[PDB]
Order: sequence, then C-alpha cells, then structure tokens
Amino acid sequence: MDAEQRLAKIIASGDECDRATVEELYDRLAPVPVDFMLGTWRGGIFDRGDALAGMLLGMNWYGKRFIDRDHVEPLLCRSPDGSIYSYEKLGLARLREVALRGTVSAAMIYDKQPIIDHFRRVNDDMVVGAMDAKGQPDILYFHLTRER
Repeated sequence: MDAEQRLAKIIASGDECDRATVEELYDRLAPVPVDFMLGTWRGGIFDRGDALAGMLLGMNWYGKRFIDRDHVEPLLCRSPDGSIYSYEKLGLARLREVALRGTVSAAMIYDKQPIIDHFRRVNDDMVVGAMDAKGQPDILYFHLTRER
C-alpha cells in the first residue's frame, strides 16, 4: 500500500530521493516474476549526483528493452535526432531470479559487467531497480516505467 503509493508519486514526478529513504521503501516491495519485465521501459534515477548517474545522463540514457529471459538491451539511449537506439559497447544482458536481502525477484544481469539490477513492483507499469555492482559500497536505485 504505502511504499507503492509513495514511490509511484516520486517516479511519476522524476523527483530525486536519497538512497536511505528509497531503500526503506524498496524493502517493503513485492518481488516480480521474469516475464513481468518483458517489454520496453523508460528509466529515471533517484540520485542524480552519483558518478554513474552523471554518465547515464550524459549519454542521454532512455531506458531498457527486455526481449526475452536471455536477451535484454540494458542501455537504450536517445541520439541527437530523437530516435531511440541500443548502446551495446558495455555488452548486453539477460534476466534471472536472484535474491537480495532474502527476497528472490527478477533481476537483470549484464553479460560483460559485474552488475545486477534487482527489480521490485511499484504497480503493473512501475518497478524500482536495485543496482548491485561489484565493489560499490552501497546498492544504488533507479526506476522504470513501462511503455504502453
């Protein structure tokens, strides 16, 4: 109830939200099965002051495309002409069911990077992603909105 409604409002307005507050809300969210992620999603970030957030923004990161369990485009970006293209220099990705803090949910795993994004449901068209990247002292959060 509460966590979903509070997170939906932040995600829909593109507002920033500090790591500790998102994590509290994320831990109360329900896991999602792998096929729930299938489709194209528009992405946004909760903390835009982070290094990788800065780099995603500079690349005009749009979102992600989940084709099937084995074929995911993790970095859809917007080119200067306005069209959306799949940036593939960091490699592609796939979906598996992975645990995070005792909760097993659909997670995107990069093929060529030690990065896993743990997804939890906000509503049918919104998920919060928890980025689990090797070395990173803390889990970082981002959001996805389903294209309809």
